[PDB]
Amino acid sequence: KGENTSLLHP
Amino acid sequence: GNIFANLFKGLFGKKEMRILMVGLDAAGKTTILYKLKLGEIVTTIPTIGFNVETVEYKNISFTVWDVGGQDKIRPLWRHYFQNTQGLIFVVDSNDRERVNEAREELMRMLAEDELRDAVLLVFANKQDLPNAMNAAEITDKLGLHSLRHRNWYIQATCATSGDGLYEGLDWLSNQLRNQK
Amino acid sequence: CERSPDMLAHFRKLVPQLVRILKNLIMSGYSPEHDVSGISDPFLQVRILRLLRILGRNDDDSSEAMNDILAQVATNTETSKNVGNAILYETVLTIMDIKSESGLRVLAINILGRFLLNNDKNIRYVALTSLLKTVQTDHNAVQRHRSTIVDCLKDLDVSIKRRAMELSFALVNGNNIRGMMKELLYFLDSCEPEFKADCA
Amino acid sequence: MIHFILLFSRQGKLRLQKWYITLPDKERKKITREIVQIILSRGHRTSSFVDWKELKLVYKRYASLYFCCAIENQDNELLTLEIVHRYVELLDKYFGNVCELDIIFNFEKAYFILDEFIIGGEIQETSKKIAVKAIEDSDMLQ
Ligand SMILES: Nc1nc2c(ncn2[C@@H]2O[C@H](COP(=O)(O)OP(=O)(O)OP(=O)(O)O)[C@@H](O)[C@H]2O)c(=O)[nH]1
Ligand SMILES: [Mg+2]
Repeated sequence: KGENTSLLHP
Repeated sequence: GNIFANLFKGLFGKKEMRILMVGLDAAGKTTILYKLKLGEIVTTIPTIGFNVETVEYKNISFTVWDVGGQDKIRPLWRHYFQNTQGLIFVVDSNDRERVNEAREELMRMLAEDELRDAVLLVFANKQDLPNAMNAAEITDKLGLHSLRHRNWYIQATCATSGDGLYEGLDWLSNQLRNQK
Repeated sequence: CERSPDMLAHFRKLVPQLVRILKNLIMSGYSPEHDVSGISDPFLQVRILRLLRILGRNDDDSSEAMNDILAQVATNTETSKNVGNAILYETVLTIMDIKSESGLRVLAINILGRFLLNNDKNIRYVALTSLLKTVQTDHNAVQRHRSTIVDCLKDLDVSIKRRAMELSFALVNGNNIRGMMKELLYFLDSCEPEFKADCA
Repeated sequence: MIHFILLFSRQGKLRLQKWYITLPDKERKKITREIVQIILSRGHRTSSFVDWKELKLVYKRYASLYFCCAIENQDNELLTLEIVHRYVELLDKYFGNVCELDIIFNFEKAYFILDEFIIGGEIQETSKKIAVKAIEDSDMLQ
């Protein structure tokens, strides 16, 4: 996928 | 778990609060602490070490730890910063030469990561002579308005008269205590 | 001020006010709002630096008034984060573009040299851009980075390589032209297809 | 000021687009395609800075969807990266765990946040809490 991941991971 | 005992204690007053006594030497810090605790202007010897006392007002025991403004005691203010919740800075509006030193000491104290949760408590000491500045000129000179993330309040208090100490204590209680 | 120069004199009277505002902002290094990566009001600091660089660029009074602020910012700012590096680069650019003191120019040159050795691609590009902008100004001081400029041509970054080539082209003088001719020919012979025409 | 800011995914799909310069639709599409090709044809050690068409084409994506900016050669390069990071943080705070799927569904919200943050390519809200509070108040109006 790779879309549900947070843009900054915070 | 049950918090019935805590609620019962808080119903009649349980919060105490804290306070600190810092500033330049001969800035009325000891006199301010004596007025807060006792209520009289008593002459004392220079604070070579530190003064420990407690003041109870509005059902809150705001203990004040006097710290001298001496060179040998200026770097010792970090020792009293541990286990301290409040800090009151006494400015010397009648000492123009020492005003810069007091501002630098306040900036150094406020520029420490350990002393971050303590709100600024600027007291305009020596507010009894015409040379003393107002509640805004002293703050502007000390840059109290630029202390971001710090609740700094400028109050003018005269050691001889004692006026403004109640207002400063109420402001400190409001800043610390956020209850009805 | 940038649109027309008639308001430069009128807008130059507020130089002390801008200097005082910048000093107050620098003094308040901590703030819940606008404080990102340890820099409080980075946008405000960048705007102040840009105004100082563009204000009094051809006058001594404007540069002298902001000289102390520039000196304090060049030493009271940490470039560990991206905001600090950007602020330092903006201060260096303002000092170079204004009639600053010899010490300010030396500090800007040292900062540019230090940022040139940084392994970050963005930092290297910023250093190359600063060196290219400060080509005519402090040209003698830019000659100390001839080795860095030559090495930047062989860098694995297209932007970095272009910046290094531009710096080498702008640093060619009447004495290093003969020496730099061989380097330019070698770069053109072994350059990228999009840079071979530019190199020629 | 920022000439145009567009958020494009790794596969080339564009999740956001905001150009501050009036350009033809065909010309704008060609420029966007060229920017996507340059970003899609650039490595991770290129410094995230490209001088395309005399514009500081700064590409810096913290996730699969990347972001691109186009500013004139009159300001520091780190300022654009700082502004992009601040905008990303503000969007994440406004939404909460912002992902690629949420960006597509919240395209109107993202556009409103971008408009309330930067207008005309220039910074309009230096603070991060004031802009968030204003966006929340505008959303609560209905
Ligand atoms: N007489 C008088 N003294 C004042 C007044 N306001 C501030 N002071 C100062 O308060 C000081 C009282 O001395 P201390 O009890 O030792 O308190 P301090 O100012 O913190 O001095 P140190 O404890 O040595 O740091 C005097 O030396 C004055 O300089 C005032 O209105 N009248
Ligand atoms: Mg004392």
